[PDB]
Amino acid sequence: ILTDENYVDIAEKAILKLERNTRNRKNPDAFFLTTSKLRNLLSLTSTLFDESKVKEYDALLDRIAYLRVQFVYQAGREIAVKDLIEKAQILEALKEIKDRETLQRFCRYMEALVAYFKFYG
Amino acid sequence: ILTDENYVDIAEKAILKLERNTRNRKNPDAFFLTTSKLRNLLSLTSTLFDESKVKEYDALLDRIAYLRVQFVYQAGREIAVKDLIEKAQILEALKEIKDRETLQRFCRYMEALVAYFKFYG
Amino acid sequence: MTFAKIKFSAQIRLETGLHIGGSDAFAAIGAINSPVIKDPITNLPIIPGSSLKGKMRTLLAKVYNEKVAEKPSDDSDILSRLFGNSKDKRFKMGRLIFRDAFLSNADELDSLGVRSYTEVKFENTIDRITAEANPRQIERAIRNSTFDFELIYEITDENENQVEEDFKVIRDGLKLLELDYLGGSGSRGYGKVAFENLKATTVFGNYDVKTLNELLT
Amino acid sequence: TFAKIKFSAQIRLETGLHIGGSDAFAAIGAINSPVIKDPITNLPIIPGSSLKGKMRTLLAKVYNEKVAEKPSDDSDILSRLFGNSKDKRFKMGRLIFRDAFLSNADELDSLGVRSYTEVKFENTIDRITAEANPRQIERAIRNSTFDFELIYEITDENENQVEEDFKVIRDGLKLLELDYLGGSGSRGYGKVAFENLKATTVFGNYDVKTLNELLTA
Amino acid sequence: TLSAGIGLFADKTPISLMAHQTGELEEAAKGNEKDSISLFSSDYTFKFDRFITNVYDDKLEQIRYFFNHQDERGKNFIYKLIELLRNHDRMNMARLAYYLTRLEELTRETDRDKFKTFKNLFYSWYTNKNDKDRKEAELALLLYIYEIRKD
RNA sequence: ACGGAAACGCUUUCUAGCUCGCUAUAAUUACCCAU
Repeated sequence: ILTDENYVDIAEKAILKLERNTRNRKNPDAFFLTTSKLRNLLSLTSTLFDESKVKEYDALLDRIAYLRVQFVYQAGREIAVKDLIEKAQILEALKEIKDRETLQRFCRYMEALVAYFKFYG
Repeated sequence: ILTDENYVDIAEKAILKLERNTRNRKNPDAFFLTTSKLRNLLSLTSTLFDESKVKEYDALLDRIAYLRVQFVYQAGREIAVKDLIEKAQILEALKEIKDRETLQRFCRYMEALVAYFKFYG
Repeated sequence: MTFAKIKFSAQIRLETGLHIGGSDAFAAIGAINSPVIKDPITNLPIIPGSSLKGKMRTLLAKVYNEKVAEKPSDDSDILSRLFGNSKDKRFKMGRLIFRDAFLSNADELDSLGVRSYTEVKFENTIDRITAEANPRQIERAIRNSTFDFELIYEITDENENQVEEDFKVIRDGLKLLELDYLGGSGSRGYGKVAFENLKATTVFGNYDVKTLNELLT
Repeated sequence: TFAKIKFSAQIRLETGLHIGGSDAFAAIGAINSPVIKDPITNLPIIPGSSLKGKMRTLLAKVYNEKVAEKPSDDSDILSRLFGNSKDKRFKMGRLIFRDAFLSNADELDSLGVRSYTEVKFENTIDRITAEANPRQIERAIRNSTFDFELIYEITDENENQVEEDFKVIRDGLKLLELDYLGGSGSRGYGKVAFENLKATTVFGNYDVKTLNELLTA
Repeated sequence: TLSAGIGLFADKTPISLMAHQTGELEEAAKGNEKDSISLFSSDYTFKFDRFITNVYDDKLEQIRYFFNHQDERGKNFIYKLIELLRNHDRMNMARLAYYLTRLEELTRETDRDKFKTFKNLFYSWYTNKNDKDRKEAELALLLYIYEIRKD
């Protein structure tokens, strides 16, 4: 669950809980999750955040249900993405996405994940 | 039947109902359905999902009727595919595929089946 | 009774869909980096009248000045009595009134192959010596959007015989816009405005446009 | 004296070009790297930005001594036609690259065509251990002919050069045939031909009789 | 102590509009704690002792020290810092953390550690709880971008 | 027989100039299975 107050510090604490590359101490603290892998998940959400500002919710919810396909498929393979969606509660946040304000909150919640990934990188 | 809201959690509950390899407990919980077998069914649907975005429905419905050939032929042999199309209501979903929105829904419904197969594997 | 006021109705059915830039705010973290200007209550693309005035003036400025005007006030007396001038106490309250163009065919773009009225174009640059990339996401309106365009001209009693000279200028301003672009990155596409269904009607009485709509062929 | 010069060349492919975008909600086991389409007709298009980005960056090794680090450092024969934002007098210089959409919609048909964009499966093979990594990218098909619509813009500054500024256009229409018009370029992908060029005067009564015959060599 | 009110006007504005709109702008400085400057508007009412040691000499020198000892940044970077300083959502804390880290990647690596001492010091005063140093740097960027504007 | 009366916050102004969705990438690997 994430509200309009806490959808950022949940996303900050999520990135800090991503377990680093403790192996191979040359250039340490790198994440198993990589940048271009995470942007694939953002490009999904950062085209619904645009269309939610223009369209209504009911003419848009077909692409919203396909996020639950994509966030599982991108995490079902290449296990470092599964490390994200279990720690950052992505699949639980898609359970509560019933309105445009929450659609614009989760699509903005993903942008906080990309922000602190780039900051703590 | 599957609508724009429920075409994913039906597909999630379908994969969980696939009976595992309860025999041969070394590396357990493997499915009788395999990955490269399922991708043969997806490559059928994930080339109509491309052409539906470009072409109309009426100049495309010849390949749609041949899905009912393929999903029966691929399941008439090698019975683990028949375990899929009876549990995941594939042949019932092809009865209601009268429009581009439903064509893009079933072809997207198959992608949720491949997603949770890879995730629960 | 030599005060009339006429309107040029038109239809801006464009090609190479246009990017009249709008809110240059600090955008989202992976979203559209430069949106277009929109109606608030419908979120549809508009073409504002100010983007139609300065664009059609500078095209007409290159034809009717006879010297390079370093200011819009330094335009000649045929531009300043249409688009208005602030340094003249005689050419204020300029003759032309340009209104913002809105989507006419919002229903005709519906039931066709497009869904959203704006498409986002992905446009990286390439660094010259190191060949890096820097991806742009410039929103622009879709191809065959048609915009209702209206062009209020005000026949003041000081107009005299200039009414027919202005229509040689406005039609030529509508003919340069069919050659140059309209707003945004025009040397990379984004222009190609076609003005169709050009006709003049008198929204205020006592003027006859019977011998004028042939000029808008 | 003001004039506009249009160049109606025809961009005909030989190897299918891939001017990409990104359909963000693509599919699994489908095209995960599409081409940019027309948003209504869903025909593949060539933008003017991919043309202008390949005209300049191939004429920046030929008509540019003291090779440029940035596009602002182009040595003022290239900046005169391609624009230069870091200059007092070269901003928006004299060329407009309109988008080349599609011409042969029904000449590709009656050759046997299912879709106007083919799909190519491509497989990054890992050298060690022979791992496979497939990808599916779209291409505009082989005999697709596009509508090149470059527009030149003559001011009173152009004097003697006018004609000097077409050999750089003619070579930009020639240095690109030796290269790829965008694409996943190294392998095929836009070995393209610029057929039957034709310059015409669309404004201002300028003669192009001596101008056409230097575009046929 | 004393308390000042400064009002920035154009030329040929009337002095009755000048002396009143700064006369009722020190009244906003007589109500802060009575020991306060107020600059150009009814907000920016900094404590005066805090205005010099934490805006006019602390931050405005370090903003001047950066952009007069580098080459590739400019007014576009300053303007997007002001816009992120005016709004300040909780989302704009993270959105600014991306925007400053993205520009380390873009510099020429002979200025990256110089910019890194700027953004570790800029993002320090942006994310706080006292809400004090934020509007100070919102003001310190105004007086820097005022003094560098060409005609 | 109102510190009143008459008075358009208004005229002029293109969100514009520069910018390649690019870079690397054999649809391939393995040799059996059923009775």
